[PDB]
Amino acid sequence: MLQPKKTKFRRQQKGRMKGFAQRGNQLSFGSFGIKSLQSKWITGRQIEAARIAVTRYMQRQGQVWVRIFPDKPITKKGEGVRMGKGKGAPEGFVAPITPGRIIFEVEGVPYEIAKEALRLAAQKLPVTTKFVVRHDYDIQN
Amino acid sequence: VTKEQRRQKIKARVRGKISGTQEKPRLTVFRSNKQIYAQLIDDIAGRTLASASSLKLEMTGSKKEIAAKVGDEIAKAATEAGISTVVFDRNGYLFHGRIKELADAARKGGLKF
Amino acid sequence: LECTEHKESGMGISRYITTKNRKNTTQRLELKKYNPILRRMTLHKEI
Amino acid sequence: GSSKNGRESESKRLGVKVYGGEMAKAGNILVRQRGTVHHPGENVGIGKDHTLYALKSGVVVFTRKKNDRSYVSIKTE
Amino acid sequence: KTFQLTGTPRAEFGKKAAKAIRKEDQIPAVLYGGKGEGVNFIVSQDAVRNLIYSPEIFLVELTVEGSGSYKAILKEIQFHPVTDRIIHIDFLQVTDEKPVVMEVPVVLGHAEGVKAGGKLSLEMRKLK
Amino acid sequence: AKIKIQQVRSRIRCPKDQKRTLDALGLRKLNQIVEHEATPSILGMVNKVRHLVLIV
RNA sequence: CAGGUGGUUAUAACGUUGGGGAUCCACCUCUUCCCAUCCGAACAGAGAAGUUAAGCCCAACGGUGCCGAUGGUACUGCGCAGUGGGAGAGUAGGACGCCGCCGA
RNA sequence: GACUGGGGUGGUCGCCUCCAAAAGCGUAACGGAGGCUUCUAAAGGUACCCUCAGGCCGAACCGGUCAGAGUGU
RNA sequence: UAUCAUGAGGUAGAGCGACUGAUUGGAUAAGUCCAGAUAAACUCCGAAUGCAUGAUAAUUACCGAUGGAGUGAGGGCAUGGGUGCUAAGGUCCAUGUCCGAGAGGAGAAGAAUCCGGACCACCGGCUAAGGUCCCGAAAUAAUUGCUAAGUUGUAAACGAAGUCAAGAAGGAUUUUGGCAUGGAUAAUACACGGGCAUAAGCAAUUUACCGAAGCCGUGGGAUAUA
Ligand SMILES: [K+]
Ligand SMILES: [K+]
Ligand SMILES: [K+]
Ligand SMILES: [Mg+2]
Ligand SMILES: [Mg+2]
Ligand SMILES: [Mg+2]
Ligand SMILES: [Mg+2]
Ligand SMILES: [Mg+2]
Ligand SMILES: [Mg+2]
Ligand SMILES: [Mg+2]
Ligand SMILES: [Mg+2]
Ligand SMILES: [Mg+2]
Ligand SMILES: [Mg+2]
Ligand SMILES: [Mg+2]
Ligand SMILES: [Mg+2]
Ligand SMILES: [Mg+2]
Ligand SMILES: [Mg+2]
Ligand SMILES: [Mg+2]
Ligand code: NA
Ligand code: NA
Ligand code: NA
Ligand code: NA
Repeated sequence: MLQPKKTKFRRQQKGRMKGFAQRGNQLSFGSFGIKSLQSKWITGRQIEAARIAVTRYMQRQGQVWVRIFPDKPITKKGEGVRMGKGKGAPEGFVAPITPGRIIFEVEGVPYEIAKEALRLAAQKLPVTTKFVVRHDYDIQN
Repeated sequence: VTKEQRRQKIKARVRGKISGTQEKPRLTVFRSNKQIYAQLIDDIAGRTLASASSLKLEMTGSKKEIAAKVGDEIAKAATEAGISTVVFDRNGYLFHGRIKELADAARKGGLKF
Repeated sequence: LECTEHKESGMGISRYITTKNRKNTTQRLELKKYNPILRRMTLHKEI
Repeated sequence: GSSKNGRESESKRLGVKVYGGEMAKAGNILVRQRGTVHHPGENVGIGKDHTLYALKSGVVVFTRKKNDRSYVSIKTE
Repeated sequence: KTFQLTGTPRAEFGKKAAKAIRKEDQIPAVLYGGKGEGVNFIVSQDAVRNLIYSPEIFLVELTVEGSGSYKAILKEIQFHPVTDRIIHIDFLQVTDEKPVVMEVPVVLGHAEGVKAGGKLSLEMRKLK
Repeated sequence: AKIKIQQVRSRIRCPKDQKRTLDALGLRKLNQIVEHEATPSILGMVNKVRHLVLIV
C-alpha cells in the first residue's frame, strides 16, 4: 500500500478536480500505457490490485511503471456518529486524478501482450480508460 | 573581504543619512596612498559645484599639512562659488587623521558646518 | 520578580514610575531625570 | 469526541490605504503592514508598527528599485 | 530523409481562430529560426506523416503559399491531453551554418546519419 | 453619431449593476427606445447590457 | 592609459583568456608621534626603496547567471465558451551595459 | 450559566498567529493547526566597528568555495 | 452606471534542478547527475474579474439634523468553498438572484426552473417563453436526412455491433462520429397528462400563425416633478 512515510499535516481539505491533466499525459519511461478518462480518487488497494494483474500477466518479462502516488489522507465518520464535532477516523490515502493522466506504463513486451495486460489492469480501476502507445513506435520488431 | 567592499558598506551606511542639495552640498573626500581630493556635489542634479586637490599643490612633506592646505583651498573655492553651508561625508573613512585635518581646515575657512 | 518602581527626590514633588526585576537588580535604581518644578535634570532614586 | 481547535484572533485591517496617484494630506496613513513590505521614501515616515505616513502634502508614488524593492514616496508641489 | 509539405497561410490568431482551423481537420504551425521573421501557416493532419513515424525524417521541405520554400526540422509538437490529437506544430528552420541538435534513432551502435542540411551535434534517441 | 437603443428583454433576475446600467441609459420599460450620441461611455453601457437591448 | 562621485530593478552580475604602468590608483617599507587590535592582518600615521605579480582598467569569449519573443495551450469576465481578456513553463533569440558631472 | 446537528456526558468561553478567505478590507462551523496571562537596567539611546549557518581540505585553529543562521518567547 | 488614466495585489493556472514538506525511475549507507512528477497552512512566477482615486458622459435620490418604526426563526437556485460519503429537500460562509412581500403565461398538476413586475375598464392589436393532428389556440406547412426500438412524443461498468455516415492500414481488419439494442428491477391499477402518432419521433432550415395582467390602442382616474 503506497502512502507517505511522514507527513506535515494529518488532515487535508477535500479539494476540487478541475480540468484535464497538463502533466503526466505523455508516454515517458515506456512504450505502452493507459490514461484515465475521468476524474476520481484512486485508492492504494485499487492500484495494488491493478499492478498485481498487470504483473501476473506478461509473465516475468518487461517493466511496469505506476505513475500516480496516493498522498491525500481521507477520513470516515463511523456508524452512529452525528454530523459535527471535528474530523473522523483516518482511512488511508488516495491519489486524485483528472482525465488525460497516465496511470500505468509498460515496456519490453509485444503489442498484443501489452494491450491485453493493460486491459486486465484497467478492469480493476474505478475509471474508464484509454490505451495508448508512443507515437514513434514501430508496429513490427 | 576586500578593503574596497569594506569601505563600500560604510559608504552606503553614511549615504543612508547624508545627501546633498544645491543648498548644503555634499563634501566628499578621497584619500589614496598619496595626495587627497575634495569635491562639492549637488546630489539632486548629479553635478559637482566645486573641487580641490593636492595634485598640483605641494608645500610640505607630511600628509596632515598637505590635507590642511587642501581644506583651506576647498573652503576658498566654495566661498568663491557662493557656498556657505555643507554637510560632510566621511566617504567610508574614519573621521580621524588626514580627513580630520581637512575638515578642521575647511572649518577655519568658510563653510559653516 | 518584576515590580513597580518609584523615582523621587524632586522639589510639590517630581516622580517617575518605571519597572524593574528586583532579583536581577537588588540595588536601588537611581537615574537622572528631568524635574518639571526646577526645569532641570536631577538625580531620582528608587524609594 | 471533541476538537482541539476553534481559536482565531481578530483581523487587523492591514494593507494599502492610499494608492499611487491619490492626494495625501500631511499625517495621512498610507500603508498598514507587518514589517516593510513597502519602504519609506521621500517625504514619507515610518512608525513603530511599520505604518507608513506622509510627512508633507502631495501625490503618493509607488516605485520599484533593485531586488524589486518597493518604495512609497510623496511628490509635493 | 526528405519530407515534402505545403502550407495554407494563416493570418487569424486566437482561441477562436485556432478552434475554427481545427474544426476542419487542420493544424496551426509556426516556423522560426535563423534570420527573418517567423511564418504562420496551416497544415493538414493527413499531410503530416513525419509525426506518427519510426524514424527522424530530417529535411522537411515546406512550401508556404504566401511565402517561399524552406528546409526545416521538427522542433515542438503539442498534443491534446485526452484525445492525443495534434493541435500545434513548431518548426525550426535549418541553415548551412549554425548546427542544430536533434534526436537520431539508434539501431542496436548505429544511427540514421546527419551530415547534410543539419550540420552536426546529434544527441541520441531511445538510449535504453 | 447617434444610436437608438430598445429594451427587448425583462430585467427580472438580472444583477443590480445591469439594472443600474439600464437606469443610466434611461430604459425603464420593455420596448422603450432611447436615442443617445454614440460616445465610448454609451457604447460601454450598451455592451454591458447587450443581452437585453437591441440597436435599431 | 587607469581616478572620484551619481542615475537607471543584473540586457548592467559572475567568470575564462590575453595586455598594461612617465603619473593616476594600488601592492609595497617602517611603527617616533595621532590612533588600534593577542597580532601595524584591519584601522591610523610617517615618503618614495621596488613591482603590473594581485586589486583596478581595457579587449575577446555566449561559458554560469540574467532577460526574453511569435504561435499555441491553461485559466477567466459577460446570470455560455456565442462574445471579450489571456498566462506560466518551454522554444526562437538577446546581452560581456547605457546615460551624466569633476580631475588629470 | 451558556454554546450544543435534541438534551445529558465530554469539550469550549478573553487575547495573539497561520489556513478555511474566492489576488483591497471584511467574512461562519463542536472546520484544520499552534500560542498567551510575560520579559530586558540592558535585550533601552547614540557614535563607531563587525557579520551568521552549511559543505570541502589540513591538523577550538587555517583556507577558499558560499541565506540556510540569528532576531528572549 | 459606463469610458479613459493611474495604483496595490498573490486567487485560478502554472512551476518546483526557487525554498519547505511529500515523491518515481534509475547510473554511478552517502552524495552527484539524469529524468518523471505533487501541495489549504510550498512559491522563482502569475492572470481574468474585483477594489481605490481623478476626469468626462448618461441618469436619478446620495448625505446633515430631527419625528415614527418594524426586523434581528429565513428559504430555494446558480457560482466559489469548508463539512459530510465529491450522500441528503443535509449543514456552515461568500457573490448574485428570486420566494418571503409577487399576481399573469408555458411546463398535466409544483413557493423561489423558463417567460414576465398586476392603477381601473374594453367582445381592439403586436409579441415572450413555449407551441400549431384531436381533447386544446395556431401548419395533417415546405425542403433534406436519421430511427423501426412505440425508442420517442416527460442510470453505469461491461456486451453485440442493428443501422447510417467519415476515414486509416492492408471481400477481410481497424478507427472516429449520429441514432437505436442488451445490461434495466416489488409490492391497491397504468401511463408520452390522455387519445393516439412511423411522424404528430429525432436533427437542421425557412415562412406564416397561435400565445401573458409584457408592449401598443381607446376611455377613465390618482400620486409627484417641472
Ligand atoms: K502568449
Ligand atoms: K443565511
Ligand atoms: K412533463
Ligand atoms: Mg489573522
Ligand atoms: Mg511567457
Ligand atoms: Mg442550553
Ligand atoms: Mg483578503
Ligand atoms: Mg477578493
Ligand atoms: Mg492551483
Ligand atoms: Mg436573537
Ligand atoms: Mg438568527
Ligand atoms: Mg437547507
Ligand atoms: Mg414572515
Ligand atoms: Mg420580489
Ligand atoms: Mg400575430
Ligand atoms: Mg385548435
Ligand atoms: Mg406532452
Ligand atoms: Mg401594462
Ligand atoms: Na472560526
Ligand atoms: Na525565466
Ligand atoms: Na518562458
Ligand atoms: Na418507453
